[PDB]
Amino acid sequence: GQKINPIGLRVGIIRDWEAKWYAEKDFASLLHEDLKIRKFIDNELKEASVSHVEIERAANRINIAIHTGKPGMVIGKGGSEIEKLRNKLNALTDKKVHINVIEIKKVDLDARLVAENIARQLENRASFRRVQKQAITRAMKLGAKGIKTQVSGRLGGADIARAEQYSEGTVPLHTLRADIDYAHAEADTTYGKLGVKVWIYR
Amino acid sequence: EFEERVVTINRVAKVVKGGRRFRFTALVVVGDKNGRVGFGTGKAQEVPEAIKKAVEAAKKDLVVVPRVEGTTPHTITGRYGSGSVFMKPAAPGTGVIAGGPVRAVLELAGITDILSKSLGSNTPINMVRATIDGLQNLKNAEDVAKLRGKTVEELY
Amino acid sequence: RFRGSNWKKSRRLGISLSGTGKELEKRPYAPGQHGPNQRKKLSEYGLQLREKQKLRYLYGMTERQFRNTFDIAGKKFGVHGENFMILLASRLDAVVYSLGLARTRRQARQLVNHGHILVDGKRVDIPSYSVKPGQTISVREKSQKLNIIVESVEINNFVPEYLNFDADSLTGTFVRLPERSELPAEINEQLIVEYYSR
RNA sequence: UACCUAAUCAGAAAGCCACGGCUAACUACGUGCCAGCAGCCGCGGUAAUACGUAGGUGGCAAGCGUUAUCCGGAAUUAUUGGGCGUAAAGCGCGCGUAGGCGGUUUUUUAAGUCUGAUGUGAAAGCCCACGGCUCAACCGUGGAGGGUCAUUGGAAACUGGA
Repeated sequence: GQKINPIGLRVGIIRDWEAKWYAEKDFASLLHEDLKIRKFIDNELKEASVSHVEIERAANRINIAIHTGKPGMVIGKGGSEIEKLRNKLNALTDKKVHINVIEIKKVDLDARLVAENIARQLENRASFRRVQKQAITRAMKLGAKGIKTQVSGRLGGADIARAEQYSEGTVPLHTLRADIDYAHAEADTTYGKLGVKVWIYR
Repeated sequence: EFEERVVTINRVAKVVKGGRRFRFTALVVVGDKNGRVGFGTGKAQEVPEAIKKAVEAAKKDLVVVPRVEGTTPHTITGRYGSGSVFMKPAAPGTGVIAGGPVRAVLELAGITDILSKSLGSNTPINMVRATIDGLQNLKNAEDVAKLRGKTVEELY
Repeated sequence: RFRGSNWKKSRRLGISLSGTGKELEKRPYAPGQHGPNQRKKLSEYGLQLREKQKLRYLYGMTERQFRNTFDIAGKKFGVHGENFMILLASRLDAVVYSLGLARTRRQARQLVNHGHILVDGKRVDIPSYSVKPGQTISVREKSQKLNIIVESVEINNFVPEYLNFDADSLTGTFVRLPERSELPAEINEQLIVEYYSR
């Protein structure tokens, strides 16, 4: 059961890439600055509702746009953190080309917002199935499918590793255009290093 | 409208090719909220769709249980399988308690004057089959009067 | 007479009728061992034995000591089914549960000395008193005004039938005929009217 | 020197058992096929709260585990409570009256079903009540009162035998 859902070759007609820039010599350098600016925005995002990235630095228009779901206090009360982001990006290198924001329609479509309401109780080793049976029905009301509760070992609070087969729905992967979210994310809260086999789909 | 008693949902740890198939056999009493017993077992992945599955496929296994004047017409038994039962009469204006076997047999017969009896074992698959064996073997007032074929007040 | 906790009467039995709130701070689920599991269904003979155990914690006299109680609720002519609730209210706990001395039955059995006892003449320090048409279950001359006898004199306004109680008196001498349906109805009647017979 | 409300000194309902249970019942240590536990279960070759100590818990009642003796258990020489085959059941014995028992119409003189001498109708008997001993043994009612002691002499077209 290594169902990884090869989306890499599945996307490319609707789901391109987050970073876009015309390069080949500045590619590695541009990619080096991409992760360099991602080491400060990830600590400022505080696990925000970010679906994709709008880093379109092609045609001399470099801008590290961050979705961050709905504009809350992340940008500051009236863009008060946008002026403080200048030095933030100025401390890294010398970019700071006015990063923009994007209003994400249907915020509960990624596997981050669904893991912040049904997988947020797993941090205190609590409900990991009762609350994991929910949200998929809410995702069905939105128009999509949702996530599928799954595990390979350490089932909730137990010293004995146990698997599962609670797949509420299937996942289409026989097509070469199928669009799948597949937003993987784990947290090490004094539990140990382990991998899960959770399956998601648009 | 219908007193459906869903006792439990027996699960099974299938050890077939698949990692661990989950088959919930939702158990629910198919009572008509009057005096019939009713018993049906499902085998669907959805308990709600499985509980009604046995209620729409097994709803003719009930038996009409009449009442004299608020007391069991006859103290019947139950010799079907291991688990057995017994019909104990009580006053019309009384009640029931907890501690023993199944509770969805005399509770369906809204009379509050019958004591549900079933020793046998804990297995709830051969203990409810003996309850319908005695319910169908119950002796009524006229039912026994026809057996002799004389008068109702000539066989007591 | 049980010499134990008086809080397991509403856990092992299904008819306590001794206190208003008891499952408010407790756990009203099933039994003790499998308290977090499901409940069961009282058996034919079990329901008649559960009521006996339920009345075992309620009535002061236990197995063999309540001979008269069971003997008056069986051979005695009349509604045999409701004979366990009719010929069983002739105890000394009824007077304390009708005048306003003790809210419980165990405390009412110990209220035959601290509270009103002198029933218009010869008294009795037992759990049952011979209160008939002519007996006035009152207090003594030295124990005229007690603390447990005049405790809830104004706290217990509503009184029961066939009972009398006033201020600085608490002497019961009303009707001698009581009601056979003026008690809690949770146990079976014919079941105990047949099982007892055996 | 009963029940006893009285002097009102302070004279103590503890207990042993199952505890994963069956069957209302447990936590830590110590054990680790050594020993224990040990009706039913079984638990002991390592994580036996089943073991032994401590804190305990369910039960019941001045105590508790034990030994031999009826019946709940359940019909189990079946009687309500047995087949005439796998169950609990094919005498291979083909030829013969054990009086156990197998249509004979009509037909009989009364084997018979429900009436009749009744006085008697008593009883460590269930007496319809009947006396109190608080927890114990405090006993009169022969007609009532059944536990009487009117059930044909009798109405024949009829087990096996015409």
